[PDB]
Amino acid sequence: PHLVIEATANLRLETSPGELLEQANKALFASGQFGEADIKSRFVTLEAYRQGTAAVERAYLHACLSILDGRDIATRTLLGASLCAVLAEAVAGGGEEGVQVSVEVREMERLSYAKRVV
Amino acid sequence: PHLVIEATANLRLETSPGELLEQANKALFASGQFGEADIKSRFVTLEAYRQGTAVERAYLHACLSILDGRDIATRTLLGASLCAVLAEAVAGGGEEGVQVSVEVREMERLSYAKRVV
Amino acid sequence: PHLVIEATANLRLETSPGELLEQANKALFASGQFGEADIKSRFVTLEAYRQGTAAVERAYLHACLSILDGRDIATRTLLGASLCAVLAEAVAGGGEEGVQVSVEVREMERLSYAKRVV
Amino acid sequence: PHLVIEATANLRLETSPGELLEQANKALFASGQFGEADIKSRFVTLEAYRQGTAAVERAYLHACLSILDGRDIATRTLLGASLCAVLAEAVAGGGEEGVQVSVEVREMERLSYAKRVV
Amino acid sequence: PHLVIEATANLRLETSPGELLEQANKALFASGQFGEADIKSRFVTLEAYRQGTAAVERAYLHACLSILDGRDIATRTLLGASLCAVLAEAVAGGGEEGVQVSVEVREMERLSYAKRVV
Amino acid sequence: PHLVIEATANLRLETSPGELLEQANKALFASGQFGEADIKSRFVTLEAYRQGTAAVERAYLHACLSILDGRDIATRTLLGASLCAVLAEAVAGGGEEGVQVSVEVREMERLSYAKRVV
Amino acid sequence: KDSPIIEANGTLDELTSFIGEAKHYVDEEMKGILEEIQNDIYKIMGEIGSKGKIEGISEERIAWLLKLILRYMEMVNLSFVLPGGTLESAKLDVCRTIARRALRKVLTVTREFGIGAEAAAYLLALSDLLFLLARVIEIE
Amino acid sequence: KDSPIIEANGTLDELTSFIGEAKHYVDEEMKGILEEIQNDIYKIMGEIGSKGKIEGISEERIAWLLKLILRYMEMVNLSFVLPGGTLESAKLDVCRTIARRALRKVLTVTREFGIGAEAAAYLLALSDLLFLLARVIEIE
Amino acid sequence: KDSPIIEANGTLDELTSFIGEAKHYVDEEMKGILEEIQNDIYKIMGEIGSKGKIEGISEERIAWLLKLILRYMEMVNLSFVLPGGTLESAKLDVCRTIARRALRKVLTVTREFGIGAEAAAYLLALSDLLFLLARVIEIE
Amino acid sequence: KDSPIIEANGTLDELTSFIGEAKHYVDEEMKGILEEIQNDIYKIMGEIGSKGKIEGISEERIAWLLKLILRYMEMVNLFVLPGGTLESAKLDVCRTIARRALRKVLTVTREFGIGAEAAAYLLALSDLLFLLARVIEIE
Amino acid sequence: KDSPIIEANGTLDELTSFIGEAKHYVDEEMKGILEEIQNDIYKIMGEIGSKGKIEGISEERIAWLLKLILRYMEMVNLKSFVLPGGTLESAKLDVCRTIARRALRKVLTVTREFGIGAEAAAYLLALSDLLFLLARVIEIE
Amino acid sequence: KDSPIIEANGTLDELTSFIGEAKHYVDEEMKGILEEIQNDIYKIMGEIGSKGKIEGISEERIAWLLKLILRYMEMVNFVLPGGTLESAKLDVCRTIARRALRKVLTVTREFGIGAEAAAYLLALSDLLFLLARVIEIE
Amino acid sequence: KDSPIIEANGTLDELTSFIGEAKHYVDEEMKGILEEIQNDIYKIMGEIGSKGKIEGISEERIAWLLKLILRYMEMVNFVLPGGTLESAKLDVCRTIARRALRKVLTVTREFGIGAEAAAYLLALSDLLFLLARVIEIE
Amino acid sequence: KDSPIIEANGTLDELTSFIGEAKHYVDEEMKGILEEIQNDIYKIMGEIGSKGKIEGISEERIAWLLKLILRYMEMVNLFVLPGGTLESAKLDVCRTIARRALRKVLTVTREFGIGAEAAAYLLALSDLLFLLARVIEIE
Amino acid sequence: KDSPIIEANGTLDELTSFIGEAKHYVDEEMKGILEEIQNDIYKIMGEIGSKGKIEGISEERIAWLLKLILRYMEMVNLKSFVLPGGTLESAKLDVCRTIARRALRKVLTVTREFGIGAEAAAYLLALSDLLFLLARVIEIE
Repeated sequence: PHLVIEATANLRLETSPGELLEQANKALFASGQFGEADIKSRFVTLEAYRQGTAAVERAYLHACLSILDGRDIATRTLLGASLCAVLAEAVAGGGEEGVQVSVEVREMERLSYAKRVV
Repeated sequence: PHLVIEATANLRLETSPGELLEQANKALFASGQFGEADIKSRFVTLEAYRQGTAVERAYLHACLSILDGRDIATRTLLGASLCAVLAEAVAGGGEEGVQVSVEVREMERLSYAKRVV
Repeated sequence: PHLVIEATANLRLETSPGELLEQANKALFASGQFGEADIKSRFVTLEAYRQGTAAVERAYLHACLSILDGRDIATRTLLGASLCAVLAEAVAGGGEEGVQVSVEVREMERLSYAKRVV
Repeated sequence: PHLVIEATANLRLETSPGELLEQANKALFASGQFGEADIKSRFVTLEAYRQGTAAVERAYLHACLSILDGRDIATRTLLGASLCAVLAEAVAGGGEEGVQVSVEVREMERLSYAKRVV
Repeated sequence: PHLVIEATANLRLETSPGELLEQANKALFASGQFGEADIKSRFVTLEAYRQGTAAVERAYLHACLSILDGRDIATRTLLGASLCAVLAEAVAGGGEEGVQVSVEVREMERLSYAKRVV
Repeated sequence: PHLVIEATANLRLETSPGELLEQANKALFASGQFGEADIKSRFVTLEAYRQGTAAVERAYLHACLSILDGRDIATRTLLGASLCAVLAEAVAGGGEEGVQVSVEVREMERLSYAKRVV
Repeated sequence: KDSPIIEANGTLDELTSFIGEAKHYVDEEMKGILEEIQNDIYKIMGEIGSKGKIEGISEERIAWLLKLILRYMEMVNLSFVLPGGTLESAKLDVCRTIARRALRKVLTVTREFGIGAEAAAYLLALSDLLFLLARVIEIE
Repeated sequence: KDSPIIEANGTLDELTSFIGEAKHYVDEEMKGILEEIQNDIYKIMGEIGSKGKIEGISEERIAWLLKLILRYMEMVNLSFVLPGGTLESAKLDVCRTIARRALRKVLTVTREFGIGAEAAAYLLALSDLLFLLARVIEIE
Repeated sequence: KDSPIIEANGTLDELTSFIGEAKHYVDEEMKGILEEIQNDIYKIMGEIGSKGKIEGISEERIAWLLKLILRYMEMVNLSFVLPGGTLESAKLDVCRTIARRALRKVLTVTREFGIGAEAAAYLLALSDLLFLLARVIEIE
Repeated sequence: KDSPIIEANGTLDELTSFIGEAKHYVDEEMKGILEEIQNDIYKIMGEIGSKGKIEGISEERIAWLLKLILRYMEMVNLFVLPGGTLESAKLDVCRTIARRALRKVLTVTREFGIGAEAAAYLLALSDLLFLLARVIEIE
Repeated sequence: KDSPIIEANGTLDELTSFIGEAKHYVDEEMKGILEEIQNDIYKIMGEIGSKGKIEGISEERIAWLLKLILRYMEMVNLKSFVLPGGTLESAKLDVCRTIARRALRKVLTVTREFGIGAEAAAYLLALSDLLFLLARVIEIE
Repeated sequence: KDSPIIEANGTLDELTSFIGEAKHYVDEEMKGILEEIQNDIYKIMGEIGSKGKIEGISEERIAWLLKLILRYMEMVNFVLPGGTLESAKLDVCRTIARRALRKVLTVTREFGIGAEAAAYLLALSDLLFLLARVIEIE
Repeated sequence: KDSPIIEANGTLDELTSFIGEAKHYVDEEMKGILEEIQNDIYKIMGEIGSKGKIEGISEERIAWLLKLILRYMEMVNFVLPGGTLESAKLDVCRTIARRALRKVLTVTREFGIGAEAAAYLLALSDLLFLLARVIEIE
Repeated sequence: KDSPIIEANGTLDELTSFIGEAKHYVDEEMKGILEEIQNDIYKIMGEIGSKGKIEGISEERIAWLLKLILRYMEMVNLFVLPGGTLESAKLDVCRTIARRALRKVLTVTREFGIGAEAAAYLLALSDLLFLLARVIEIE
Repeated sequence: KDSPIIEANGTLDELTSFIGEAKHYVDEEMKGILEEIQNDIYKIMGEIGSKGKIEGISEERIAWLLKLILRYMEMVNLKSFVLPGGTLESAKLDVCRTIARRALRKVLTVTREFGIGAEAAAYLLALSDLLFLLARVIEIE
């Protein structure tokens, strides 16, 4: 699976981005749906970002988990909930209000997916 | 909804990326489909890019991610609004015209997790 | 179509990202499914990245090809295989073991897709 | 059609197997479902036989009628009943109790059936 | 039900055909699908027989169990397996190689089946 | 597969039952549908037999081929035709008229079929 | 000559007739806007009747609708109101509801034939603009 | 009491109501024509609601419509125009579109029950006449 | 977001818009009655759009409609008449036909989802009251 | 009153009854955990029976389950036959019945679009029951 | 031979086995009640397996169940919903109640498809109520 | 996977769990028999879940079941289920084995696999009945 | 005529045309065999097109095919198709015979006619394989 | 992108390829005729693939085919086994594949109402191919 | 045993036979390429006939096809559509290409109905492209 974590530059985290990625990888591996070395995570910081139309500076944290198809909505919902809990635990603050944390779980088509090891 | 705007480094904009994000958020909120604080937009500049196999080119691509349950009319209108807003912000780039595209993709609502800290 | 190539910072390539994108664009155009100027490729380097839970250093290369809907699984699989071969032939090494190279081919909705030339 | 009559060695018949086969053939031809020369009957005596698990001497008479497909359950039931009546009238006795007489009408596949006259 | 056991003349059995039929009848009655006196078994020795095309001395033991329709594939498979186990246990040897033991379970049409007691 | 050849006592054959079974086994193996060692053939002579109701001396030759299910009607018809041709070629004469030769191809349920090698 | 095609064309003709009826109660600029809308609806009707053989509206029509929508949202501040504060705004409310009906018909056509997505987007934006115009008339 | 029957009767009632609304903007001759049209539509409604048991309109009604159509085509010379050049003509354009909707409903009834072919022909001729009358008012 | 739900809400919106258009031709008492009717239709729309999650109209609304129906039946003595004796009554005739169309849509919703029986009863009583009001305006 | 709704509610009732049976063979901490699980299952039963009209469990229940799962995974060496001891056998039975309830709720979710969080909770509950059985076997 | 018949008979066998398991944790009076219930369930299974050709339970069995239900409601006073299995013996009867509900669903399917077993379904419903009451009585005691 | 496959695997897992629960009330010989039965059911679950790709149980497992069935039939000569608690556990296991047999029969009708598994489950239900009666007699 | 009948007749016509094309690369005896096969196909085509009213091939045609098959198996002891051009022609003919067999099998399943034609096509495919291998060996 | 459209285009491509393969065994006049036939099949393929949006062949193409057909019946004595000569066998194969393409185009016409003129052209083409094979055999 | 499986294997056998027929008109390099293609198609037939229980072609086969496609595209310059069969050898390859498209359609049906053969379909598509390129190369030469 592929995990992309997007955080705004004004967002403050309790731990480092690497520690957050390690915690997220442990949470994903705890599900039992993935091989250990197949879990690939990456953290991206956003420098140009807007939330809403109000003149209030905010922070948000979004993660997209891409998995191969064939898993049920129960598994997908549980993976999303696990990732969201980990991310919310990792958030310290940012902005003058609450930080919105959201997780997407999307399916990659298995038949057309290509994979090599060099 | 989530909006990612990807622009090549050689693309010139009439306004700053922040002002472009402001305009895009206003256009999205004008549709009446989203809550005000739920619209999250982000601008990314591409440093390594190639368009085609031939000539210097620039392109501007945006992806709008919304939760499922909206009809193709709403999705097409959102795409058209975003494309118009982006096109009005392009000053030029490269030696040809700038291709501006907006893709609207649906996120699965049942498995979508959301929390406020 | 849109091609996003994501590589970890420790990944070593045989040639620079510019020639990698040239090779990828030539491979995509060789399929005959796209116009010449419609192929838009981009290379992103990942600075914060974890792979798995073990302590061994790893590198991975991921590409996502986005095409408009209406093409069959044969075409999608062939595009994925072409991209995967081009990417694997461009990897010199990275990490302390083999580099995993993966390619996703996902369809974009054609009806709601907006496009214009400025 | 093909008729195979199986009788235990201890079974006593009122008439000899030849007359039994003659009566069976007349009963089969009386139905009008078969050509005269197509009715082929055969009598087999069983020397190694057991009925049930009790230590009681028993005798049984079994017949199997094989016909080509395309006849209804009414015709098959009538053929079985006619054969069973003829066989029951042919039984004089045998064993220490009553003789069980049974007739099966099994249905041959006409499409793959090969037939030749030398 | 009806059980027909066919053995080649060169096949050697641990017990005589009488005890073989007793064991087969006990195995059939142990299933609980049949009445005690309805189990009719018979043993036939084959004098003219060939197995395959090679010039190798061979022996085989085949049994066909005929039951009335209306029983499930689980019951039919269990009956076949029980009969095959009994027959294999009863085989002492024969020929220049291993003895092939096979059991057929075939269903007789219950609707057209005729049965009478004299 | 199982092949049982039934012949009347008055039927005269060009070759002995052993050569007849060899020819039948070669014909069956030439089809390519069976393993060499799985073809089991057997010849039975009928001592008590009547054909039809007329007082005419007659002879007939019948064979039943039992194969496992899953084969098409083309294959079954070809097997029947090959067996019938071999049997008719093996017939020298018998009775006061022509000898009727017939071949049945019947399918055994593969799912409940039991088989062991001792 | 499919049933959904005929229904969508009939409903679009109904919308055009109602807009032509309502354009006699508005001022000059709104009347010109409504005539432009009628021409756009006629192009949509041709495109749908041809089943996509003839080209329909362009994206600059939808852009023009969106620009008008933004301009009039700059002037509209609402709470809940009943339709038809005045007769002029009631006419536009009727036009809005018939535009929604035409949007439903065109959505059925799009789901069954893969055509008319831009027409459906135009109809949705047109319904939004008609709502805004009715509220503007009430405010003025 | 079938669903298509109820739909056709409802749409015909709607057409009658819209014609009765529009007849207050025309002159005496057109008002009398529209009243006769309303009576014919009521006969059609009775025939359809009875599901063919009660006799509907006669052929001389369609002949009268065709005579009016020819008379008004003698006065109409058109190119393409938008509906509603005047308010009175816009009313008749709305009536024409609703007449076509009623024609669709009656055609569904005819396809499913074998009744109402003459009613459908009358509705088609009525839509043609309404178009002609709208153009006549626009010219005048 | 079911097709019958969307169709029923759209038709109820059409009915509300037409009632708001027609309320500008009646006196103060009928105008207040029609505004109350519009509010009731909005409650019905909320109930249907929620698919029964949000409560709709109460029984005292139907009682109020029936009381008005009895009051106006005390004043109406009819034989057969054509719709639209005056423009004011023609507006209410159009409203009645659209109310019957909305009743058909709500009946479809009720048959498929088991909700909206009170809404359908309200729409039936509303159509009866609209007929009575049109006849009252014609008499006056 | 739909057939899948009735079947899912019945299976959840079965799961609650079996958990109540099994909670009399565990220690105080596990008994409290199982009582909390029973309360959560009752909440899920209410929201399913109301066809989504009544709100169900919150995300912090699934978070609590995941925290317990991680805690117990930290002490489990994770093939054995089910029921090394009677106490772990009871939890294995509860785990299989939780899987059955998960299947029923998945059918309800596929047909009506409700109960995704309930299905995720049931999946996490089955994982936790497996871990608890292994913990009892180890102890 | 019909799949609903096989499922209903299997589920009723399951109910009988679970009741037989649970009857070893109750006192003599409740054990006798449960044995009579098992005999009634055997009668019901004969009815269902025969597909109505063999007579099933009589109405006096349902009357006996109702008498027990009222007798035990006279002893049960609950103020709110309680978690199943306050005691192990009551937990066994709660499991029996849930399996009785499952058997009731299966017999309802059989009745809805074949027109037989309405009295059996009524008996299963009354049995579920009685099992709930017995579990609460054991908890109170 | 397919709905019948998932249902059959779940029911077989439930049967294994119930057998593991019941094996703590029997003696050493029956406990060993039940553990071997659990291993066989795991093998059956593997072959069912793989949709026949992985080989399942062999015929000598069914032969072993039939040998036990005969051995316990020669020791057993109408009673309510659960004469004792130990026999009641095996009665519950037998009913759940029949439920698993129904699920596996559905799988066999749908996909043509698992006939030997269904035969094993039928023989297992017969053996469980015999074992319950043996405990009741003892 | 029905669509399966038309498809089967068309595919049999294709097979006949391909056999006529391939018979110009073989020797005299195989050319005569292929001409006899072409006549047999035409009888099969007639009986298929008539939907069973016109009698088709007799059993001695299938006997002749089986005699040829045995004779050529006496001379034939995995290779890619088309070791030579002559054998490649017969391999193409064999594949088209397989396609015609599929069409005739569809006709037989839907209308109960053409079992002997399907058996002839199966034997013809076997004989074409044998002839291709014989040409490769020679 | 419908299944019958794709299948008809594939079969027409097959027919064109076989005609191009067989045109190397005939004389100059027949080779030119076959080249014009291939161009007509291109127009037919474009028309069918475009769902009738692109115009296909005109009626003068069918008229040209009919004129050739009568011209060649004037010199053909018109059953024989296909492939009296190798050149005529090639045209017999082309004729059978033209019949197959005609079947596919008839299917396309039955669902979509397009390609009646293409089907008529294919029928006339099969007749002409039969006549040309017989002409080669006679010559 | 399934109709689409039988149809796909028959069409693949037809493609293999036509390729074997056409390989006798090309030079040594193209003949070796076509023999490798025949071996790959036989591997695909095994995979399809086993319905996925036997592993099929690997990704390096498709990579080899793509490398050949690029190599021959470097040597092909076309300005407009041309009639198939400029020479007899190229006509053979055009026929092979059309039959490869037919086999691709059959394998696509198999993939849609059973979820197997995506790599086989990709191989068939690349093979169609390569056959087109080889025919054009023969015409140019």
